[PDB]
Amino acid sequence: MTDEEKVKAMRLARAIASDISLYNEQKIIKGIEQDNLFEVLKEELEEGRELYKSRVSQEIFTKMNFFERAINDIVLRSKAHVKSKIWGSHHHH
Repeated sequence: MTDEEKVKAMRLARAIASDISLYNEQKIIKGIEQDNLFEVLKEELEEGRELYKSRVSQEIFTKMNFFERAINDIVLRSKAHVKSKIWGSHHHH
């Protein structure tokens, strides 16, 4: 594995993860509200992982965890974002 292959793979993992966030916004809001985000995102996550797999080396896919790391980041950011907007929507004048 080269540093350049690792950079491209991390960039792809992050792009897939933010695609999932951007194009499923309403589903993600409800999933965070109902504590079933991974349930509601099941098909997107699996299709995203398969896309990632087709575009990186077997070595990167099996030994690195770039896809998992990128999904975890987007889930943490989404939880903070959605809870903050919900809080704001009933704490304003």
